[PDB]
Amino acid sequence: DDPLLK
Amino acid sequence: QSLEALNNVSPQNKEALSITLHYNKARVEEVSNQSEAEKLYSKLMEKCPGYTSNKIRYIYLLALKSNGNNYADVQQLL
Repeated sequence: DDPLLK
Repeated sequence: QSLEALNNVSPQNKEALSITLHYNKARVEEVSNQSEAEKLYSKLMEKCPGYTSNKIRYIYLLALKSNGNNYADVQQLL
């Protein structure tokens, strides 16, 4: 759910 | 040189690129010296617990050091 991970 | 140029990175992608570069440096350390690799692994895990490769490598190094005495950690990661 993290945009950083995406 | 990449880490030096990281200071010029845009703030939006700065965190992601810093995490990637620290992971690469930790891999190079794991090739050279496992202690600094584990230190940077802990640093990145605190920085980003959601990453999997960092946790996988850290638990793998621990299992190498502990002769597979951290089965609970492997099960938790699974």
